[PDB]
Amino acid sequence: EIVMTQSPSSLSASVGDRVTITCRASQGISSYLAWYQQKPGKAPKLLIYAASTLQSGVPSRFSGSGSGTDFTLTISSLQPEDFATYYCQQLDSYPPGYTFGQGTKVDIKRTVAAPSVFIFPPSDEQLKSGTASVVCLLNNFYPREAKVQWKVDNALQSGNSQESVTEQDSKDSTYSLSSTLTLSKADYEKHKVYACEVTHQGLSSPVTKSFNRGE
Amino acid sequence: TNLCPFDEVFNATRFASVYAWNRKRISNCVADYSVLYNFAPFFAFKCYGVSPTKLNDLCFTNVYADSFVIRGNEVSQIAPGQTGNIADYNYKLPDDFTGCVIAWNSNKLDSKVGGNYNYLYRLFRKSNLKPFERDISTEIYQAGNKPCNGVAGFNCYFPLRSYGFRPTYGVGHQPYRVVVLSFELLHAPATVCGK
Amino acid sequence: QVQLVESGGGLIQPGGSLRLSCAASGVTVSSNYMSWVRQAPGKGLEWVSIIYSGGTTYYADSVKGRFTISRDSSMNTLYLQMNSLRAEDTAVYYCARDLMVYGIDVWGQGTTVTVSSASTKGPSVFPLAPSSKGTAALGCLVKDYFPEPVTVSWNSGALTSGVHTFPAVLQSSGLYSLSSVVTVPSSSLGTQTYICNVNHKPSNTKVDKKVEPKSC
Repeated sequence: EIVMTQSPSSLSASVGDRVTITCRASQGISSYLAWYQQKPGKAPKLLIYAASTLQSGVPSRFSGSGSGTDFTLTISSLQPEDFATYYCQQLDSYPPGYTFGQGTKVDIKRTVAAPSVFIFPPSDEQLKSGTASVVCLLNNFYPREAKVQWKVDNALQSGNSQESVTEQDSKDSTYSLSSTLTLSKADYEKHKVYACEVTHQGLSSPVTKSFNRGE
Repeated sequence: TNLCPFDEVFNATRFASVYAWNRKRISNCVADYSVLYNFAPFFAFKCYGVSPTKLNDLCFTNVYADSFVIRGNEVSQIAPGQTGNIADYNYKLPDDFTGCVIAWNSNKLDSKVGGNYNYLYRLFRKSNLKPFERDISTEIYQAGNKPCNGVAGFNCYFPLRSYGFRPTYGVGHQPYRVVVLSFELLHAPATVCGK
Repeated sequence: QVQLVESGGGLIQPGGSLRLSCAASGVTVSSNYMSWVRQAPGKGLEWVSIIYSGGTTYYADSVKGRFTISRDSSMNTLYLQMNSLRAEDTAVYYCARDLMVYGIDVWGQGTTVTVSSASTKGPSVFPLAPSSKGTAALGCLVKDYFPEPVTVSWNSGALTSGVHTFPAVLQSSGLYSLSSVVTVPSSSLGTQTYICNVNHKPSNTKVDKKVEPKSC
């Protein structure tokens, strides 16, 4: 199988910037490559075929280049309707598959914004059911990259938490993240200090919000 | 004592495109299969329905020499019971194919810096090719419901496409010269014997 | 009118069967390379199957022996018969017209397939109470429901500024979990009532949960 390595996973750009996305094939595929654009909830849109040929109807600011293993998609002057996710495809018969790249999300670049961190203990109503869900909120931050570390009596917890991120807000270009730490009621009553540690570019040092069970 | 013209087929300076593959009818001659057995870059020498060591002891009615050029990733299709763009739309071998297929890497001959766009292949066709069928038609393929009337555009595409062989390509995308030898023994007396 | 219209998707248990349809107009299915492409939630595009205009078919390794692509020329329709479905087959399925070297130009709107062993369940709504310690955050925990989706409003739609309703996560139990938060001035926690309105049509469940500051 051919492995299409696409980088970067995400990039931030302002309107008018020159954007460059790179696609690397595991083996030579000559010019058998295409570029696609996709927006949330929509079908993909063909931009470039045969590595460097512009599909009919696509604005001229888009251009593909490269042959063999290294390929690049280029948006010479980014426009507001170009903030999407882009994929490269090995549109070649052998070896079957027709693999796509991992994709590159192009979000709106703005000033760095640190998140507002809130921790929520499980409700008394839910503890009556037998499960404890602790939620950590990261409100209105930028960029998207953020690391959340749960600590239970200073013990770093991994494997029992899930995260969810909102799409880039249409008004302030910020993100918001939720992290849910799930325990059994018996395990939740075995510990006292519950905290989530948030590290972010807008924070000079990791911010920690905590509560004590039953206070 | 005429000798079968095998040199004209293998040592030909220019090969044909796969969609318009050339065929040399060979008959009434003495065949020497010892020149082929162990060559230098012979990447493929698969025989079907007949053994190579027994060809010198067999007489055939007519021996057909089909020659063309494809890429390395497409040589696997030149075989009985295969599917793909080459097998279905360019050169098809029957399921009961009796003969041998020979292929070798010709990157040093058929690849030019800038791309050898002389070799072509068929991309679109309404149906699959019958065994040993040669379709040289260049009519605008109709991919939609609106008639094309010979106007290249949307849902109306030219059925042929170039290979663009560059010497820096990968092995699978480099040109390979294929020679398919069909051994026919029908309602006929045999004249292509071995020696 | 050049378009591809998918149908046939829906919810189905693992091991079951499902048939997708792709009604074409403008593009003749029996004359093109027709492909099925799927996209799992949050993941990239995955090619599934293709059928040549001459009848040659091809399948991805993950779907061989289980999926079978077909077409009906008289209907101008592409089909994808999915047998022995698995959880990882949960994706939006696109049918598309492949032009090989010219790319994939025509895509359908996509039909959603969800493969899970879960029984339909309404959600439990738990309050995310504001802490006792200028702006405070409160919310609702919409936990354990199936299938998608749920809709959440605040104060019957009167409160919209500062609301973040996160996309749902699939838990190991097979049930979805979701949280919707809102940030308000701290001076309002004692004077303004905050109720989240949770609507889950598949279970005929509408729940209004009053979120109050916790009383020690």
